Amino acid sequence: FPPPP
Amino acid sequence: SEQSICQARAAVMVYDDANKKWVPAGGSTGFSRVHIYHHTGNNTFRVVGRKIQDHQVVINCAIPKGLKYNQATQTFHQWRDARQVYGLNFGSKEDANVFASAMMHALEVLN
Repeated sequence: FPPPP
Repeated sequence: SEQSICQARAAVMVYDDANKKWVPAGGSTGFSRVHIYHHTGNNTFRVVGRKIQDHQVVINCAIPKGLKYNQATQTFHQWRDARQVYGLNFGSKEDANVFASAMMHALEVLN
């Protein structure tokens, strides 16, 4: 998954 | 028909792969009231979110069996499908925890 905001 | 099993407040986001940034779902910035709906007859689930202010639908995605729900942080959760990565930036830790609980309940039914 991509990193959070 | 459609039964809501959870109601949480969160800003729905989608990941912009190219710019490596998260962007507001539906291009409408702000929080949404996000529900997990259980279609009793079909025994399927979906996440639906509408902006709290103008009620615009920003997300309407199915929750497939085997879905991997990631709780990146205490207030940001995400999941994906073949086309995009969805993210929920909850208004509070309480909103996040309850939504996570409902998701696990839906997955227990699906898995």
